Amino acid sequence: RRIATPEEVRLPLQHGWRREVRIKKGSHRWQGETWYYGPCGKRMKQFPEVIKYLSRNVVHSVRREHFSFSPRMPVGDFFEERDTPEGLQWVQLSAEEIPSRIQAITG
Amino acid sequence: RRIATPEEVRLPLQHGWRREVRIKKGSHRWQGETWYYGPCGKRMKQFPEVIKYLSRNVVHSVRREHFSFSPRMPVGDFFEERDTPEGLQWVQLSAEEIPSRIQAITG
DNA sequence: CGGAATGTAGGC
DNA sequence: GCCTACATTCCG
Repeated sequence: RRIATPEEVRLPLQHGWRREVRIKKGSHRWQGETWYYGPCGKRMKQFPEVIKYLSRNVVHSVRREHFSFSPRMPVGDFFEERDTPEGLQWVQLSAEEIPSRIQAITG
Repeated sequence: RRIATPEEVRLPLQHGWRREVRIKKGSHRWQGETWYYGPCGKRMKQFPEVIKYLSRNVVHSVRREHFSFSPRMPVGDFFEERDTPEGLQWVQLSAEEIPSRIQAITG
């Protein structure tokens, strides 16, 4: 439909949801995946899982239009898998780091 | 072998971990449980899972004494299970509601 | 205790 | 439908 705005994507975060973007190297390139945690703690990685979640709980403030799985949407916490001699290692990115990482997964 | 400070239990939150306290109606009474998320997104509910995770991952600033499974330690995000005629909703507590939930599960 | 066996859920 | 990855159970 219409692309969701930062503000709409921040809405479920005021009603007990968490949003994360997680970046790592695959086949050719670096890619991002978006995770959501529902207020009960359930991890969801696919849009239709959120649709199934929303229809199983009471329809209030939070609707499908507030959800984006786009790793380019700078809302929530960002993390990246860095390969090192000590092993694969996840680090949370600073606000200042996020823009370079979104540029690197656009396309 | 000695009590961990709030400052120390907040430290892994500055290194890509998350702590949550979740308060549900149990068998008899209201009880809380503590979850940690490792920087990789792994959910851990028991202290021996954390020690096992620390032993198989790069040993940076975060060490075993920075961790508490106490639902009466006000560090991280708090959620409670609120049952109504509309159904079981989980809701995130404000900073202002937290001290009264902790009192209610002290005891 | 640290790993293997088995169960489960969601991904493809 | 099976497969992969995670959660839980089981073992000496």
